[PDB]
Amino acid sequence: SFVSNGSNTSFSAEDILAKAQQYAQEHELNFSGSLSPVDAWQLVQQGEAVLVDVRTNEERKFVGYVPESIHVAWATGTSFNRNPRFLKELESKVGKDKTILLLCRSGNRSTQAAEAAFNAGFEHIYNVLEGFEGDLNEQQQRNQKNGWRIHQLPWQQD
Amino acid sequence: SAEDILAKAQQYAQEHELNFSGSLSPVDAWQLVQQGEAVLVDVRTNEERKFVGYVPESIHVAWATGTSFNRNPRFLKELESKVGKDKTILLLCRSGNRSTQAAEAAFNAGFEHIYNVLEGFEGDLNEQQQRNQKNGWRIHQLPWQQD
Repeated sequence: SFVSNGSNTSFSAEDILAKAQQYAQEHELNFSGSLSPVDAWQLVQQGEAVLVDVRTNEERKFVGYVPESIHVAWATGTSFNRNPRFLKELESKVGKDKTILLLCRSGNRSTQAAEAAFNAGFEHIYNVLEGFEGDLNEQQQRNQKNGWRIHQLPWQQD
Repeated sequence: SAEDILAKAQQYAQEHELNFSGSLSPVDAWQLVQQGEAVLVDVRTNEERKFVGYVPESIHVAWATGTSFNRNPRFLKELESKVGKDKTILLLCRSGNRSTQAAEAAFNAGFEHIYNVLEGFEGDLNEQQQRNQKNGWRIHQLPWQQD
C-alpha cells in the first residue's frame, strides 16, 4: 500500500481539457467545453474521456461508428424522434461524474445533448466539434468539408 | 449507344451465368439513366437513402426493410406497379448483394429486362471495414445527394 502512490501515466489530458474549457468560456457555452475530432480521439484512446455517440441507431448501422464508443441516442429513427430517456441512459451507462465527449453527425445534435446534460447535473460534458460526418457541401454531400471521417480517425461499419 | 451498353451488359450475364438480363458498371448505368433509356431502381432501405444518400430520380423499391433487412413481401408488386415488367430496369443496392437477389427474383417473376448495377452505391468493405474506399457509385463521383 505505502510504496505505491496509485496509477502512473505517460499521458497528460489537462492541456487538451484546459483548451476545451477555454473554448466554452470564450464562446459562452452552457457546458464544459468543445474540442476537435483529433483532440477528442487523443483523449479517448488513452482512456481519459468517454466517447458517447448520440446519433441514431440507423446512422451507426449504415454510416459507421467509432469502436468502443457508448451509444446513447439523442433522437431515434429517420424522423429524429427525441429520446426522452436520453438523460436516464446517459446516467446509467456512464454517469454524471465522468468526462464525457458527445459525438453526433455534425455539431448540432451533440450541442443540444450537451446543453441538456449539463443542465441535468452532468459535471464534465464536452461537444466534439464537426461531428462524425461534418457539414453538408453545396453538392449536398457530407464528409467533404470537415468531421471525424475526413480527418481519417478510426471508424468502421458493416 | 444505349443499345451497345445493354448488349455488353447482356454479354456479361452470359459469361457469368447470371439468372437475369445483365450487369453493368456504375458509369455505364448512369449513362443510360441520364438519357432516359433505363429506370434506376434503388432497392436499399429508406434508412440508407436518408443517412447514406441516394441517386436523384431513382425509384425506391426496397428489397428488404429496416436495420434488420426484413424481407419485403411486396417487392415484386411494388416493382410492377411503380415501374412495370416491360421496362429496362437497373437495380442498385449498397454493394450488389441485395440487388443480385432482387434481380433474380424479378427475372423469375416475369420482368423482361432486369439488370444489376455492379459495385452498388457504396461498394465493398475494405480491410478497415470501411465502404466507399474501393469501388461503388460514390467513389466513381457519379451524381448523388443526401440530407
